[PDB]
Amino acid sequence: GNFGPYGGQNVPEILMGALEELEAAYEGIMKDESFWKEYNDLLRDYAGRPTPLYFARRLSEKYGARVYLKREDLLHTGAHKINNAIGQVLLAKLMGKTRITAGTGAGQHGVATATAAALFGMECVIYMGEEDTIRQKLNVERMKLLGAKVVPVKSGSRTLKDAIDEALRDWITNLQTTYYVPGSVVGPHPYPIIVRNFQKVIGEETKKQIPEKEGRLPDYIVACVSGGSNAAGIFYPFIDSGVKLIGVEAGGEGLETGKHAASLLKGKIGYLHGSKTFVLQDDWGQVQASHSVSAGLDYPGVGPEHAYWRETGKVLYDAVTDEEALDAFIELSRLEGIIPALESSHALAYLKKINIKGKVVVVNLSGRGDKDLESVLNHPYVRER
Amino acid sequence: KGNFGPYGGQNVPEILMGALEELEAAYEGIMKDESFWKEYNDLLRDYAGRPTPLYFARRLSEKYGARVYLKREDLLHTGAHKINNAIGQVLLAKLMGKTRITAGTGAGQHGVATATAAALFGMECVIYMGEEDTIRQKLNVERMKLLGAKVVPVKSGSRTLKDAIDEALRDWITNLQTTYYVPGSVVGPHPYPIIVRNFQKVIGEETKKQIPEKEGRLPDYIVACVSGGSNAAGIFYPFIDSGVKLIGVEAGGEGLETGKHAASLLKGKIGYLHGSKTFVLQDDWGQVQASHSVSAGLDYPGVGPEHAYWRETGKVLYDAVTDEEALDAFIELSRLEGIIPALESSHALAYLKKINIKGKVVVVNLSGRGDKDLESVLNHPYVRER
Ligand SMILES: C=C(/N=C/c1c(COP(=O)(O)O)cnc(C)c1O)C(=O)O
Ligand SMILES: C=C(/N=C/c1c(COP(=O)(O)O)cnc(C)c1O)C(=O)O
Ligand SMILES: [O-][n+]1cccc2ccccc21
Ligand SMILES: [O-][n+]1cccc2ccccc21
Ligand SMILES: [K+]
Ligand SMILES: [K+]
Repeated sequence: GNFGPYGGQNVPEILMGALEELEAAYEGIMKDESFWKEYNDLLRDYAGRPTPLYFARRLSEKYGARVYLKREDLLHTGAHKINNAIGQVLLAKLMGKTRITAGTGAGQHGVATATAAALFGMECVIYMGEEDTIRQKLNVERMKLLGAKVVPVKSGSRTLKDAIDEALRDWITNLQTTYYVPGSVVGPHPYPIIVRNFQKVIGEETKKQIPEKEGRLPDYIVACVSGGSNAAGIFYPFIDSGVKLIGVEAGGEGLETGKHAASLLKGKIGYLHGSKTFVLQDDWGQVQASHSVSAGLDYPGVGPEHAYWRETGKVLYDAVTDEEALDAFIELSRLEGIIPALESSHALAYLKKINIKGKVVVVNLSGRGDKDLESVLNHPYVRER
Repeated sequence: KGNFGPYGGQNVPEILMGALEELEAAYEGIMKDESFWKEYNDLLRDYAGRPTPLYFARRLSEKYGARVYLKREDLLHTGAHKINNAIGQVLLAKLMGKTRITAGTGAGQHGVATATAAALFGMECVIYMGEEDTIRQKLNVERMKLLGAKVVPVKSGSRTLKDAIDEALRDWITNLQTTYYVPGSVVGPHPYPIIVRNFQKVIGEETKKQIPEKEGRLPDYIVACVSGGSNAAGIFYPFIDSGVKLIGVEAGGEGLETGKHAASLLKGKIGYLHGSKTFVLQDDWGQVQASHSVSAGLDYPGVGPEHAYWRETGKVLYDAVTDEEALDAFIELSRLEGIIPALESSHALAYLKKINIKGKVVVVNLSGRGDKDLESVLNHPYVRER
C-alpha cells in the first residue's frame, strides 16, 4: 500500500481487521471471472461504457489545437464516480455486508453510491456537509429518490472533509454490517488501489480511442485533481509513456490567499483519512479548511499515488482559480453545448495555460454540470458578466 | 407524400408553403449525401453517445415475472431522445443557410436539445415555453440559459406546450428568411413528421439488433409513452408488421373519463393542429381543448398523424395510464433499479402493471431521465401522502 513514502494504513487499530478482510476479499475478486463478468456487464448496459472520445470542434478552433473530451459526463448519474461505486458496492454485497456508508461533496459520489446500493438492495447512509447540501441540492434530491438517507454534517467547515469524518465514524460504529465506500483515491490501503483500479478503464479506453483519431498518443492529457480519482483513472495507463500528464488543483481565490484546495502545491506531508500524503496544514500540524467554488474539489488532502507521481515527475501539477473555472464552465456551455461539472471546468480552464497550438489534448470531462447551475447563475462573478 | 392514410398533410397558412417546399427539397437532397450522414452519425456517436444500451432490469423482471429490458435513451447527451432529432434538424438548418433556430418545448428536453445543437453549430436560438412549464421544469430553463438560448415564457392559453408551439410557429412565420423551426415531435406539416421519425428510428434499429443478443428472438412487447409520438415512432417504426405487440401509452391524467388528460388517440376527434390532420382533443364545436398531464412533455392535445394511421390499421395498440400510476412507476424504478426516469417515460413503465407479462420478453423505451422532475414529484400531494 505504499507509493514511495506515501500511502499506508494510518487508522485506529479497531479498523485493522476490517482492512485485512477487505484486502483478502479484493485479492479474491482479482481472479474471479464471475465478478468481472457481472461488473463489466453493468458498466456496459447500466452505466453506459465505453464513453466516447469527442472532438470538440469549436474549442479546437478557438485554441488552434486538436481538443478531445473524454465524455465521462455521459455515464449514468453524470460522473466517473459510478465506475467505482458499482465496483465497491458489488464487492460489499459479495462480502455479506448489508449496509453502505460514504461521504460526498459534489453529491456525485453520494448519488453513484446510492444508485448502486439501490441496484444491489443495500441500506445506504450518505454524509454530506451542510454547505454542500445547499450548493449541490439537485444531488440531495436524487439520493432521496434512490432511497438513501442523507445526513447533513454541521461541524467544522460543513464541506467534504467533515462529511468524510462522519462517514468514517459511522463505519467504525457499524463494523459488523457496513462497508465504507470512499469516493476518491484517499484512504488506508487497500482503498487507493481499489478506487484507482476501477477508474483506470477511463485511461484504457482513451488509449485505444486516441490512435483512431490521430494515429498516435496525445501530446497532453489534462484532468482536475482534488482527491485524485478521475485523474488517476485517465493517467494510470499513460504513466511513463511520454504524454504530458497535467493534474489541475483548485486554486480557489488564489494560491497566495489561503483560500484554496491545492494540497500538492501548498500542503505539507501529513496524515488524513487513513493516508500519509500532502495535506493543507498550519505550522503545528493542524489540518486546515480548504476552499473552492467547486464542492467536489473542496478537500484539503490528495491521494498518495498523486503525491508519488508529483515527486517522481511522472505527472505535472498546477492550479486554476475559481474565476478561471467559472469562465471555462460558461465557455464549454456556449461553444460546445456541453455544461461541464465545475470540477472538470478546472481542467478545461487549463487549456489557456499551455502552449497547445497544433497539439492533441485530451481533457477528462469527469462529469456534467447540472448540479452547479443554480450556484453558477447566482455567483457574484458571473453576475458581473 | 405527407399522408399516412387520411392523416397528416400540409394544413398551414399559405405563407408557409414556399418554406415547406424548400425544406422538402433540401431534405430529399441530403438523403443521398454521404457527407451529411457522415457528419450526423459521427455526432450521434461521440456527441450524443449512440448506441445506447439495452439494459436488463433484473429487479423489475423479478417483480413482474417477465424479462424486462430498458432501452436507455436517458443516457444520451441532454438526457432524452430529443437530441437525435435536434442534432439532425439543426445540421439541416445550417446546410440550408439559416442563421437562427426557433422551437417550443414542454418538458424543456427538446428546448435543451435544440439549444445544445444551436450552440454547437453557432446559431442564434429562441425557445418558447409555457409559463407553467418554466416552473415545473425549471432545471431545463437554467440549462437553456447556460447554452446561450433565449427562453420566452408563454403566458397565454393554458401556459403549457400547445401555447408554446403556437408562439414558436408565430415566430417562424415572422422570421422565415433567417429561421428554421425545429419541431420536437412527429406533429407538424409535411415533411416534418417524416423528418423527425427518420431521425428517431435509430432507436428501434439499434433495439432490433440488440434484442437477439439477449434473447435469440424478437420481444413479445415493446412499450413507449406517446403524446406527440416521436420516441414511440422511433422505437416502433422498424418493428411495424413484425408480429411484436407494440403498445403506445398516452397520458391519462386524472382519468380517461375526467376530461383532464392528454389522450388524443383515445379521446380526441379528427381535426387539424399545428399543420397536421390528426386526432385532437376538441369540443363538439371544433374548438381545441386544453390538455392536462402531471408530465409536462405529454401535456399536449394532439398526436402525430403516423400514430393516428397505425392505430386505425391496428399496427400499434394504444392505451393510457393516470398521473398517479406514472408517479408510482417513477418512484418504483428509482428505488428498485437505481434509475430516475422522466415522468413521460414513467407512463410506459406504469403499463407493465396493466398487461399479463409473466414469462414474456418486454422492451420499454426509457425516453429520458427524471432529474427535471424531482422537485415536482417530491412536492406532489399524492407523493407527500406516501
Ligand atoms: C467529491 C465528490 N466529487 C468529486 C468530483 C471530482 C474530483 O474528485 P477526484 O479528484 O477524486 O476525481 C471530479 N469530477 C467530478 C464530476 C466530481 O464529482 C463527490 O461527488 O462527493
Ligand atoms: C414535449 C417535450 N418532451 C416530450 C417527451 C416525451 C413525449 O414526446 P414524444 O411523444 O414526442 O416522444 C417523452 N419522453 C421525454 C423524456 C420527453 O421529454 C419537450 O421536451 O419539449
Ligand atoms: O469519499 N471520499 C473519502 C475520502 C477522501 C475523499 C476525497 C475526495 C472525495 C471523496 C473522498
Ligand atoms: O415541438 N413540437 C412542435 C409541434 C408539436 C409538438 C408535440 C409534442 C412535442 C413537441 C412538439
Ligand atoms: K485537495
Ligand atoms: K396527446
